[PDB]
Amino acid sequence: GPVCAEASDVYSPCMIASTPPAPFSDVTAVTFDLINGKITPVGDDNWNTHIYNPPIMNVLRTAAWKSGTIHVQLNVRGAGVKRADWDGQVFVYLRQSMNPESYDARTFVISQPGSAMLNFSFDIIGPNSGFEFAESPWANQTTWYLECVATNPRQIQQFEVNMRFDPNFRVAGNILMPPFPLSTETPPL
Amino acid sequence: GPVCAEASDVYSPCMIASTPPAPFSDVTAVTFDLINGKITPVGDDNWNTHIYNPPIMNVLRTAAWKSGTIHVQLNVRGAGVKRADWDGQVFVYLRQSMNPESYDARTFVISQPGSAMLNFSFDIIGPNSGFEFAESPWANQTTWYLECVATNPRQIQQFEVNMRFDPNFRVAGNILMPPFPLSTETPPL
Amino acid sequence: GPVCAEASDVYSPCMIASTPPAPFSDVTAVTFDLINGKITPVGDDNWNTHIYNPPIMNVLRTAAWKSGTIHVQLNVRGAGVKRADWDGQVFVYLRQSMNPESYDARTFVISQPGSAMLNFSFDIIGPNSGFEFAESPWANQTTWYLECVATNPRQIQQFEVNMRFDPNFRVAGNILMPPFPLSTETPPL
Amino acid sequence: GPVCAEASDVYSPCMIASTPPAPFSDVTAVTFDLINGKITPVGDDNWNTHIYNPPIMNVLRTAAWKSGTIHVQLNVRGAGVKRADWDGQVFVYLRQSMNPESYDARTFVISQPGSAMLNFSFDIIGPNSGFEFAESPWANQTTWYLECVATNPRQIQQFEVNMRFDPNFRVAGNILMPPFPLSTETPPL
Amino acid sequence: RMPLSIGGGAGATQAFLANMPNSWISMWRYFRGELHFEVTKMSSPYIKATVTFLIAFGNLSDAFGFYESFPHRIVQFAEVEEKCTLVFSQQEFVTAWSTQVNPRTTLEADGCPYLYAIIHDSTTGTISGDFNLGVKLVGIKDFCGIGSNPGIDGSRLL
Amino acid sequence: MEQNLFALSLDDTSSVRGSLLDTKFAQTRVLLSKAMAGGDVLLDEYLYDVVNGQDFRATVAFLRTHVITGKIKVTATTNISDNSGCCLMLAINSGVRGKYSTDVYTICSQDSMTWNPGCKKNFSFTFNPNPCGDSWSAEMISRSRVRMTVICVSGWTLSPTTDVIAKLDWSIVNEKCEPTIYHLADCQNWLPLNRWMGKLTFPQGVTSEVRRMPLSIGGGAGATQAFLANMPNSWISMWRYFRGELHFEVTKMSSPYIKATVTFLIAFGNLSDAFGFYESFPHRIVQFAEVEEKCTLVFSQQEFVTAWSTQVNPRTTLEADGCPYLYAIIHDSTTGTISGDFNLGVKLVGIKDFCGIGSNPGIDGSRLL
Amino acid sequence: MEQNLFALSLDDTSSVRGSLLDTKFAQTRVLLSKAMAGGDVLLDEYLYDVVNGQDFRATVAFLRTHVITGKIKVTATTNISDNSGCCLMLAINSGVRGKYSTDVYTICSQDSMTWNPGCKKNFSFTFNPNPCGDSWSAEMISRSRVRMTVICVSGWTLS
Repeated sequence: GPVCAEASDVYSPCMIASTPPAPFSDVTAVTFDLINGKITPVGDDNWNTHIYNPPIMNVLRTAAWKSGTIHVQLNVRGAGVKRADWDGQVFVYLRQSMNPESYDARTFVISQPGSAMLNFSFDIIGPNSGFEFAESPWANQTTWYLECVATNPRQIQQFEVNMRFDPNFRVAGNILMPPFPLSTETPPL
Repeated sequence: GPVCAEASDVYSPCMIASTPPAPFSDVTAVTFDLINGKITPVGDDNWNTHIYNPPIMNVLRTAAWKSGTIHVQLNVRGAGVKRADWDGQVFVYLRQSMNPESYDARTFVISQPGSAMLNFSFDIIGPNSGFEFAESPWANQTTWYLECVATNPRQIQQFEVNMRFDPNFRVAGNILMPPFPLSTETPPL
Repeated sequence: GPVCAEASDVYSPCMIASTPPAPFSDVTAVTFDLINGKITPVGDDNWNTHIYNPPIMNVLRTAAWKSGTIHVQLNVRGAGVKRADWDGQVFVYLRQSMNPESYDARTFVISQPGSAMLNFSFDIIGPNSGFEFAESPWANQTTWYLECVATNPRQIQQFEVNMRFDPNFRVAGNILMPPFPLSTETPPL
Repeated sequence: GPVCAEASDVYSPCMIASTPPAPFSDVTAVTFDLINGKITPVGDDNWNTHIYNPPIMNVLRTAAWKSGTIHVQLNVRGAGVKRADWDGQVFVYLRQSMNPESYDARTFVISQPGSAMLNFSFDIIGPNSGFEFAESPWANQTTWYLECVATNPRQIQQFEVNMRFDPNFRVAGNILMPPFPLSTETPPL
Repeated sequence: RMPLSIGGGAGATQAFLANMPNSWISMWRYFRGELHFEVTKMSSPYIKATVTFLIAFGNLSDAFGFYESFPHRIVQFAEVEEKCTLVFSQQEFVTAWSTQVNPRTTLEADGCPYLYAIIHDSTTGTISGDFNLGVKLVGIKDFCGIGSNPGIDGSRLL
Repeated sequence: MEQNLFALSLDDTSSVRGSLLDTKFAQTRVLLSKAMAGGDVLLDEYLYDVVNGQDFRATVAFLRTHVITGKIKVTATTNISDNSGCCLMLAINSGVRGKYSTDVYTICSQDSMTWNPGCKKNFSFTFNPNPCGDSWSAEMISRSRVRMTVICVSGWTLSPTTDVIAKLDWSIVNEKCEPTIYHLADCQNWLPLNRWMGKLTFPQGVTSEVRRMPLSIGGGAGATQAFLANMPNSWISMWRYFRGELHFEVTKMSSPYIKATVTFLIAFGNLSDAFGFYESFPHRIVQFAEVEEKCTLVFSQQEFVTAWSTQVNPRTTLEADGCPYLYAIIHDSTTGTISGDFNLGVKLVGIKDFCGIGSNPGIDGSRLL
Repeated sequence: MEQNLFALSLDDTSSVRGSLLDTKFAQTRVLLSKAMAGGDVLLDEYLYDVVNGQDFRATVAFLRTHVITGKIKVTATTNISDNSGCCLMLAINSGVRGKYSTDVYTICSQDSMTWNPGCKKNFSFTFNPNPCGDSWSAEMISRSRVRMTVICVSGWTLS
């Protein structure tokens, strides 16, 4: 149960966004990139990919050849919707492209309140010389993403992404680079 | 409690189905195969064994002699049925045939919301030369399955199956093979 | 929280029973045997000790001299009594006789829904030559049982017992034996 | 989440009491001794320190010089107060005297239903020759206790105390001893 | 005929019987090893018979063309001689069969080889008699047990 | 007379060293025809079902002796005359599922061989039904219902004399049966799986050919929007792309009256067959014979010492085609002096240290090969 | 595959050292009665005529292997209980003439043995049809029509 105790290590993230209008329509889900570059989903987004420029992270965004452990996670934000005046599921499905073909790599639980996380890892690796990249034309590829649900928007305001630059990280990258200015932090407690 | 943190490894699944009509009747439960071949339950199914053709998995479906660790799991999908306008139990009972005789190998908890998983393992093994198979006439057999409940259908839309091809997997198989075409993925976020 | 993941090992049980009529009266609790022989509680039972004849288990039932690890457990069954139209506690109290004298060995939590388990162990051991038995007249004894609550019957249909024949099991037994026929399985999904 | 599985070891307790009348007044909390001797709180008690005479425990009660691991715990009892017709917090605060001066050693979570435990340890130790005791006049002392809440009595009937005589227990004691008769067990399932 | 299935104990009119030669002596599924029995002439020095003992296939009904067709061992009783044992290993069956069964296990779908015997000689008495033959398991030649059986029963009429 | 011969020289066990004929006990004419639908099964029987009652040298032991432990060997005396060669394969795999499949990318791959309906005198293939190790009792494939075969792919484009159905002879041999398995820890010396992928319907005249094709590997193969997992393909993946010196086995299932010379290697499957001088990539090749025909391969890491994908998605491309493979180019001016058309085999027994890793969460789209 | 295995391990000759059971191929119940006329034939069959089609350890060689050269040996497991003993003899001689004879002073004497219907366990008699020497092909007694037997003289006076 709750013997929450001795938690640990260091953690960086990425951006931050939210389950939408009111105005607004029928159950969707945010399907954005799990690492770099084109970082947004499809269709009726208007979730505002409030892109942050993290350390180890744009490093992700700017890491072509990419070898090294990560401990991705999620957590959610909602409102003053009584635990009973509630129901806020989700089920992760991260994969390497996502489509009416494909088959998502992984999945993951929840179904309760706002601040409901998740935290794990994807043994990164690669092909040429054991490291890989964003459907890079040599033999072919796929890449990291995740399907962060949305089966009720007047249930969950925000979605939280986070990434762990581990020791097993034999990196590389310096990809050919466009905008990396900032959008850091608006603090409205 | 929730010190959800450092989760890990790699994971493949199988198919995916759901707790049924409205129209519909009195409490049942899906009793399908836990590995290969005939993969559906009995009676008023119409749950649609939306069969997927997974990697390590049809490999399961097509693994006659079968030695090697798996970390089967489950998780469920429901709806906008307030945590209070809820009650969604289940209790696993996987075994090797299932019947008004038999005695199911194992069981497993739950009772709450939609996305409620489970994840573990069945030390696979076997007879002849330490490996086994689907009630294969040599001395006799039984095989893997699981009893994935259904004590309230207007409580739980879907059921989720997943399988882990481990290291302790001294496989074999190439069973005599009929249809392995596809039914991959319809993505309706 | 729910990082339910990599669960494991093998598991056998015993019998299976339930918290009673409607008709029915005021809060009681099932107090049956934790291993062998006389396996039922006292007073207004009519819970129906639906006795099963398990492998490692009647082996329990028929294990006089008894040395070897077990990982007993419990889990419960209820109904379509909304998580809010709910309250289903229990608190384990297994000991070696139970009475208006005695003092129960152990206890254990819960208080929520139907399928709510528990799983652990009792370092079996013994006197004469380090092994023991059912108040067997040599110096004196006591034996295993458990107090599986019942502080609300229109809250919990069934009670689940299970037992683990471990490696540290230096057994013996072949006790002087009456009925061991069967009552296996009625499967009403 | 609930992968309750393989739990273990052996466990003894102490006494047992409850959050009070109806008749009764405004939010209090039971502040009794965490080991021996004067074992009751202050003010409007009438909780009835239903003192039990445990093994390793009066041994506590009668252990002057005191060296050796313990794994104290708590758990609570309530009623047929629907999970929604509920709210039953508590937060442990065990220390060595407790007062409008002092500062309690430790604390601990909860806030939900009746049977809600806790289980841990206090590295016992001591001064003279590394072992200690109940504000025993040599240099000075303090001693073990715990603040077992009560911020709503028509929420929680009982309070549960338990103690673990570990291996690291270099004991002593035979304190100068008054009443150690019994008050064992009334069994009203 | 008769098998060599092993498990738990034994029947009685839809009633059974766990014992010490049968249940911890399982847990695992099928059993795998050179165990051997002990037959005896609890019958006659005035009535004889010679009955093989071994491992063929309990899916062949007693009327085979030449039943003495499986890797032999056998009777040829005496007024004096009588107690006999056995010995059947892995040069022989060095492959699994089930220390278990379910009341609905079959022959015309019968897995594995066991001791399901065949006479030989023309049975006698010179009187009014009827023969017999023992069976027992003290100690094997390295037994492979593993796996488990989540459960059934159906205490095979032996 | 009297004797406790109940042991003597009677308890008959014998794993039998009968001369491969004192071992012989089979008698079934291997089917052979002309008016034929490409892949032409000349049967698919059983092991024990096969027949019940066959008077031969090793006799009672089929169901007597108990166990033996060599390879159930075969040699089927065939031939015809001289004009054209052809392909054939015998099916042997595992048990069955339901109304299954019947091909050379199917029935065989468990353990297999490859032969021509007119090559000198005969083919060999020593069947040991148990992969798990060796030794064997009557059941293991019986009550584990496997069925075997014999059939072309290619064929003697020149359809001949009649329907010569030869003889299918086996029993066993005293060979050191090799217990086949495939190491999860992917990167490895040698490789087991087999992989079916030969033949190439080649016209007469000299249509300026180069019938490319990849070298993608994964799972099994198609059929009209339908596919086929096998043992040379799926545990033989899991990981993503594959990385190692595997090599194929081509053959002249075509002509000693029609020839052709076709390179075999690793260039770039993003170059359509009409290149300026296609013979422009690190070579290896054909130059067939009346006699010569079966050929293999060999393509490593001095060569591609960098990853390509044991997988694909029905929407993978060429004008965005990653990696090098064997997509062939003739050389010589194709012939027949008649009415013919060439061909060319392909296969994967064992690599030179194969690097597998990573995984593929999933797709399929069983590449039309 | 290819091989001039037309010799290899194929030309099957083998004068066979099958274990006397890897050699065994017979299955015929030796007759035995009470209401009986002194000399009681419990049969007189043949060598090759004997039967055609008998599933046993040595199998194809009956008419395959070519030649061997040991003695066609027998052991018939019998007995009864304890009360009285008796005489029996198996017939084996040469070919035949016409409607011949059937006795212990007849059918046997070519090569023979002598046994009791209840002595301890069994009798032995290793038949080698050729007196002239040894070795043997399928014919020599076939196309030389000899027939064999089994019968008392004495008997267990106690029926």
